[PDB]
Amino acid sequence: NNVGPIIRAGDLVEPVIETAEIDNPGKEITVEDRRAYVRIAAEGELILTRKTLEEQLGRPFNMQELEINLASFAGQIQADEDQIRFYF
Repeated sequence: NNVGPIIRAGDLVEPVIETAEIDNPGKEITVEDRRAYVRIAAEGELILTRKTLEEQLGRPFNMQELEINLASFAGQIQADEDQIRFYF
């Protein structure tokens, strides 16, 4: 039921956690830090938008950069230039 990105450890992780919080109002976010990588999860669906991620980074951002840094993920994906949606 839990879905979301598994990201390689590094400087992108914290703005993605923040994005998961901002872009999924009213949902519990779980973060499992496995050191080399981090799983971020919500129940049912997890959305990360380009606009919010770009704001949390403080510099220009395109969804391609997040996608290349996904080591893995849970759920199904719908994605475009504006957001990615992980969903059951």
